Amino acid sequence: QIDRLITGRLQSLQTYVTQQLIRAAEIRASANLAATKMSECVLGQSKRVD
Amino acid sequence: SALGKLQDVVNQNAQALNTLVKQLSSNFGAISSVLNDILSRLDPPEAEVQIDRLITGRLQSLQTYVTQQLIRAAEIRASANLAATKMSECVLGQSKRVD
Amino acid sequence: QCVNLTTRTQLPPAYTNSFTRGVYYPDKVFRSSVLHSTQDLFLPFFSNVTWFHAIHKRFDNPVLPFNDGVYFASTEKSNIIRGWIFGTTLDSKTQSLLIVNNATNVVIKVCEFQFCNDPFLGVYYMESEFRVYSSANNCTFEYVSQPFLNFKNLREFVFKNIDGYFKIYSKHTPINLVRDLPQGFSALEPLVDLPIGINITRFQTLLALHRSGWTAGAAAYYVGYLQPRTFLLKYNENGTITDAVDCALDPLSE
Amino acid sequence: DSFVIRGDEVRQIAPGQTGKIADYNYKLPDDFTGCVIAWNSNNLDSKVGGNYNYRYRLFRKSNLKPFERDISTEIYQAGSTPCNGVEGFNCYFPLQSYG
Amino acid sequence: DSTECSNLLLQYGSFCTQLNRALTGIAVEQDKNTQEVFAQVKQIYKTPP
Amino acid sequence: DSTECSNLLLQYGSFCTQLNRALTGIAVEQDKNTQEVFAQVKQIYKTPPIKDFGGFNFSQILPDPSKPSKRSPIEDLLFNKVTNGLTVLPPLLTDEMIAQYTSALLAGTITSGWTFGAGP
Amino acid sequence: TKCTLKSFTVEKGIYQTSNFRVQPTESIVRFPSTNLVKNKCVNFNFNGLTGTGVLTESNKKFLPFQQFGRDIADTTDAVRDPQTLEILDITPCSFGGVSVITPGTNTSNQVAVLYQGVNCTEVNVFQTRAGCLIGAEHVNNSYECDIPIGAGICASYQSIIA
Ligand SMILES: *[C@@H]1O[C@H](CO)[C@@H](O[C@@H]2O[C@H](CO)[C@@H](O)[C@H](O)[C@H]2NC(C)=O)[C@H](O)[C@H]1NC(C)=O
Ligand SMILES: *[C@@H]1O[C@H](CO)[C@@H](O[C@@H]2O[C@H](CO)[C@@H](O)[C@H](O)[C@H]2NC(C)=O)[C@H](O)[C@H]1NC(C)=O
Ligand SMILES: *[C@@H]1O[C@H](CO)[C@@H](O)[C@H](O)[C@H]1NC(C)=O
Ligand SMILES: *[C@@H]1O[C@H](CO)[C@@H](O)[C@H](O)[C@H]1NC(C)=O
Ligand SMILES: *[C@@H]1O[C@H](CO)[C@@H](O)[C@H](O)[C@H]1NC(C)=O
Ligand SMILES: *[C@@H]1O[C@H](CO)[C@@H](O)[C@H](O)[C@H]1NC(C)=O
Ligand SMILES: *[C@@H]1O[C@H](CO)[C@@H](O)[C@H](O)[C@H]1NC(C)=O
Repeated sequence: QIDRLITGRLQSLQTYVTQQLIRAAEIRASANLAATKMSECVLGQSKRVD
Repeated sequence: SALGKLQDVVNQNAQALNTLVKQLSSNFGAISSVLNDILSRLDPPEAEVQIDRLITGRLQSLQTYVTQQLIRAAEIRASANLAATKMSECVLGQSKRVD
Repeated sequence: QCVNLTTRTQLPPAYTNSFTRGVYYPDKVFRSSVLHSTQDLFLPFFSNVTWFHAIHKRFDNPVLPFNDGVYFASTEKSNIIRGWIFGTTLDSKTQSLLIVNNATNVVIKVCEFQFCNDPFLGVYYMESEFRVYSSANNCTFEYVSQPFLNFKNLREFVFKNIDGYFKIYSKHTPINLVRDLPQGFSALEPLVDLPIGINITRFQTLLALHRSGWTAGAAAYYVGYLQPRTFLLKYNENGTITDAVDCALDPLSE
Repeated sequence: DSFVIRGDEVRQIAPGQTGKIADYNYKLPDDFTGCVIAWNSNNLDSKVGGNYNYRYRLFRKSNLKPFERDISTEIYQAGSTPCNGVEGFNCYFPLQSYG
Repeated sequence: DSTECSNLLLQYGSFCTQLNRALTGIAVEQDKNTQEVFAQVKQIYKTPP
Repeated sequence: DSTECSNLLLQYGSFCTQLNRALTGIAVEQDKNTQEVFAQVKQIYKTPPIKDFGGFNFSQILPDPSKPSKRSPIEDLLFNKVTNGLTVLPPLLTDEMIAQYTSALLAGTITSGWTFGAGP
Repeated sequence: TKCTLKSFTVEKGIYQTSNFRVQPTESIVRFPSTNLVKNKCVNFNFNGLTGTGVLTESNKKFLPFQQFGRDIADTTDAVRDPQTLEILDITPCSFGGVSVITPGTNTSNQVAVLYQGVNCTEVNVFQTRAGCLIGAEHVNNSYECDIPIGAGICASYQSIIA
């Protein structure tokens, strides 16, 4: 019974860590974009449209 | 520590391979982690259960390894796309983009 | 035959530092240029190791617990320490282990010995005195082997009893330190594995008298106790353990 | 599949059993589907002088396959000495009767 | 706090180490993200009064 | 090599095919990444034998003829400073060919500026 | 390749199709027992330690207590024979991927096979760093990459050349 609880909770934790890694990749992409906007829009004048 | 970014990727890949190989030493609740020991010690009706436990543990380990490999592949692909952009815009031309 | 020794001088046993001693090879596996983490019954680094003397009038043969395992260190010259006694009740009721190293060979016997209160060997100034047990009725295991053995010699032994198997680990070190344990590292090679299968909770050190009453030769030994813990061992290119880390000693080693 | 066995041997008519008639008389597979039916027949299949008409294979070289039938009345070699089809020392008939 | 559960969990090996290491990587990645976005100047400038 | 294990493993279906396919996709993606980064020129440009660039010295970034690997001193230093069914597939572009691509890019940007990136 | 891709038409390229494992030719038991066979992929049983590998003479310096040697991954890479006290390396038997290099079936039905990470002497034979290539002739001329093999090696159809 404890083995069943262990495998269920381990599957839940692996699912949580996997989706957290995917969201971390998305947030990292957004932060890289934000750093690019900080460098190019705030620290200079950008000719890039929109 | 100048070249830490490449060494980090090399260390992560080697560590993932070492963990995946190391996961074979775990029995995952079976009597042994060695398939030959189970096949030589038990009859096939219970050896089937022990082998099934080993199979599900190793399959979970392999799926986990493939999952982080795909996530790291996405990260490396993003870094490579950035590197290609820097090669096109900084080396093959002069860039007005700040920093 | 048993003889009471009544000329001893009363003194409390001493304590000293283990430093980084007591590391033994955990298995029979060759490893080269690797760092291996193992969880086994080990002696903690810089632990409180009990110190016993043999000097003239000190003759330290007390009754000590065995617990999970015993690290035995010996700062020895002129060959006084000869063997060990293991058991639970140390009489004919239970079965006990005898390890002796006389003038010819090393003898290990598992018998129900009726042990003396003061077991000892003797050197006359040749060995002609042996008073360890008064009887031996039921013997199951016998093993005759080669001789294992300022203070000039350092003898390290590790005694463990797991699953009915008695593991003895040994290391012989040339030293020139006068009084205490030298500070350094030396990995203990496995000496013998005995399938004795008996309960052991108490042990005795066997010494040798010098006769010319009796006189005790200059010797000193140290008793430490093993605890279940993790070590990180370093294997060099030649397969010899050259350094170790106690995983639970301090946060740096952790 | 109809036969007559002992009262303690009815547990051996099952998948995954270790036993005597399981190995040398009647073996069920691990993936067996169906029903085993057993009932007492002491009023019909027994005699006061001994009903010896029901026989089992005491001796065989190897365990049977599932749904394998052995009716071969060849002699068994139970020792180092060959038997050459002749009973003798360590040479026994494989089929012995229930008393 | 169940010791029997942890003893059974040790049979599965280093899954917990992998999960902890992945979460640690995400946690340091967030600080790296903030460092890359906001810490683009090494001089703290002030406006005139 | 256990036959019984493989027979039991066949009950789980095409998990192994999925994992192999994902790893194959990653493996081809790495080669695609290397092509995208380094193979941006279809002409292998070379520097003139006389290194007269008006006082500008490029010896630390141009390939060293004395070295068998044909790497730059900086690239040589960079290469020195980086140290059960598993197989490692070699990359499609070897290190000398990647160094050759970088050498072609360096020769183009030194001798031609940005013109080689936009045409002849 | 058609069976693996589940299609009767195969496009131009390289496709991973199978796995090549060098089968154990003999079984060796050594107890304190059968003969000792070296330099071949055999099953071995040393003091109850079972495995499959190639036994080669070793230059390791096992101390007397030490019996079998483990590597980084705790696999037995060296073993001492219990009868004659000599050390033997246990190299894992040659395993690799089997990939089929082909052009389109509209163009031709000729194929070549790549044994990845396998030397050519344990299997138009050409040894590459990527593995052993069978069925493609090696030329000294350099062309653009058509079908990628690896380690700077590419394949094309003109027969199949590498
Ligand atoms: C050596 O001294 C011990 C300790 O006094 C003796 O052991 C005692 O022997 C008497 C015999 O009459 C027993 O009644 C005691 O119970 C024993 N004590 C213990 C603690 O075991 C031993 O007999 C002495 N040896 C000789 C030869 O007299
Ligand atoms: C360009 O720079 C290189 C490297 O700094 C110069 O090579 C050096 O030349 C001096 C004088 O002969 C030697 O003492 C150094 O050991 C050389 N360094 C190396 C790394 O080789 C080179 O002379 C400079 N000028 C030209 C025109 O190439
Ligand atoms: C060793 O233990 C004794 C008492 O058992 C104690 O008095 C002594 O201080 C201890 N030594 C160390 C170094 O802890
Ligand atoms: C050493 O002990 C053994 C075993 O009892 C005995 O046979 C031998 O004679 C002893 N040697 C001496 C010198 O007492
Ligand atoms: C032990 O010895 C006693 C007396 O010598 C004897 O009565 C008893 O049966 C023996 N037990 C065994 C297990 O040998
Ligand atoms: C060993 O002896 C001790 C004390 O005599 C006892 O507490 C323990 O249960 C014994 N163990 C076994 C396995 O007999
Ligand atoms: C290992 O052995 C070699 C000779 O066999 C010796 O030269 C070398 O110093 C040894 N290494 C160590 C760390 O002792």
